[PDB]
This record gives sequence, structure tokens and C-alpha cells, in this order.
Amino acid sequence: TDLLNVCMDAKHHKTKPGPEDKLHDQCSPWKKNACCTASTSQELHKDTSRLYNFNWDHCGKMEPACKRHFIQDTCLYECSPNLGPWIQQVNQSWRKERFLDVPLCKEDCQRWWEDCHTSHTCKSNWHRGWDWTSGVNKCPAGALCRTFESYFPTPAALCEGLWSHSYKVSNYSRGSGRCIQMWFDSAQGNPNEEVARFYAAAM
Ligand SMILES: Nc1nc(=O)c2nc(CNc3ccc(C(=O)N[C@@H](CCC(=O)O)C(=O)O)cc3)cnc2[nH]1
Ligand SMILES: *[C@@H]1O[C@H](CO)[C@@H](O[C@@H]2O[C@H](CO)[C@@H](O)[C@H](O)[C@H]2NC(C)=O)[C@H](O)[C@H]1NC(C)=O
Ligand SMILES: [Cl-]
Ligand SMILES: [K+]
Repeated sequence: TDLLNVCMDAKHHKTKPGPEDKLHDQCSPWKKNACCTASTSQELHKDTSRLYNFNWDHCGKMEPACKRHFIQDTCLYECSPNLGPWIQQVNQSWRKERFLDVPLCKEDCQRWWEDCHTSHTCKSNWHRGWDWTSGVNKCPAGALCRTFESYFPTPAALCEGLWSHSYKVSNYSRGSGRCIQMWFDSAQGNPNEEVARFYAAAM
């Protein structure tokens, strides 16, 4: 149970999960229990936020249908109090902990990949390798802009590879209670609580 209802020790996270009534737009489904502040939830909706100075439009403008998924992902990363069982210590300059091999529901990965098909990028790992010397990430030497499909030939390649394995792709369905959903209605409770509960008891 020590892995339940926690916030990892990372760059913006709160020390502990709490109610956040004013979570902005896409993060609001987390408003009953979040690891992010309202300010953070607000900032992550912005192009090239002050959170990480990360530019989504690094190979031209990213399609809205695609960008929403990255915003959604950032909501989960910053707000989720239910990733306890996958938290690992990594000792990095901008975070002492992170999560790895979170069982992301296949349909979520599939939808993300499909909606991002018509967008563009220059790298398959977005955590390491950028040219930051202007202050925001720019394609490094040798990295050409291409379609998403080029750098991520399958859904799993994007979902698992883009954020250096924060996720593994689960063969479980949305609503199985056996995989983490990036996209959920939380009117009747956050569905990923049950997921974290289940995998914490697996030991
Ligand atoms: N699911 C998910 N998992 C994550 O870990 C995650 N992380 C971020 C934060 N993203 C980033 C990406 C790059 C850099 C960055 O400054 N990269 C540098 C190296 C940083 C270092 O010293 O470790 C670079 O090499 O370009 C920081 C934060 C956003 N969404 C996520 N979403
Ligand atoms: C992931 O789940 C799917 C079903 O949602 C599994 O599919 C079935 O697999 C068996 C063989 O193992 C087939 O007889 C069925 O035809 C499959 N169902 C359909 C309609 O596709 C799939 O095997 C699972 N993947 C893994 C690796 O366990
Ligand atoms: Cl839609
Ligand atoms: K969650």
C-alpha cells in the first residue's frame, strides 16, 4: 500500500497528492486527487511551456489532433498519484525519480499513434539529444524532420520509445482495470486507482 496515492520526487511534482479544484482544461479529470498544481496544469497546455521549455512544433506545427495527446500525456505525468508501482530512482539533474514500464492501455497508444500520423519529428527519443543552446529544444545534427511514422513505425515505438520507456504497451483494454488510461472520464472516480491497487498487490 506504500506504492498507492504517491507523487514521485520530480521537477514540478507536489510532495503528496491532494485535491486541486482549478486544474486547467485537459488535466481537470485529475482535480479530485493530483500530483500537479493548478499553475503546472495551466503551463503544460502552452506551446514551449516554462515547465521544460519543450517545443512540440520542432518540425513545423504539430497537428491539434496530435498535440492534445502530448498535453494529455503531460497531465498524467505531472498529476497522476497512481503510478507508484512503476516509480524508480534515476538520480537525474531535473528529477530524482521517474516511472518506467507503466502498463498503458493499447487503445490509448493506438489512438495517439494514429492521430499523430500526419505530424512530423526528427528524433525517436525525446528525452535525450536535443540542441538546447537556444533555450528550447531544436533538432540536433544528423536529425532530419520526417513523418512520425518514419521515427515511430508502430504504436509501441511511439508509446514506449518517445519518453524512453515511461510506458510499456499493455495488451489489456481501456476499462479492464488492468492498464493505465491516459484518457478517462473521472466523474465516478479515477479508474487508474484500481489499476495501481491491483499491480501493487501483485508484488
Ligand atoms: N509519459 C511521460 N514520461 C516522461 O518521462 C515525460 N517527461 C517529460 C519531460 N520531458 C523532457 C524532455 C527532455 C528534457 C531535456 O532537457 N533533455 C535534455 C537532457 C536532460 C538531462 O540532462 O537529463 C536533452 O538531452 O535534450 C527534459 C524534459 C514530459 N512528458 C513525459 N511523459
Ligand atoms: C491480446 O488480446 C487479444 C484479444 O483482445 C488476443 O487475441 C486472441 O488470441 C488468440 C490466440 O492467442 C486467438 O485465437 C484469437 O483470435 C485472438 N482474438 C482476436 C479476435 O484477435 C491476443 O492473443 C492477446 N495478445 C497476447 C500477446 O496475449
Ligand atoms: Cl474526437
Ligand atoms: K491517474
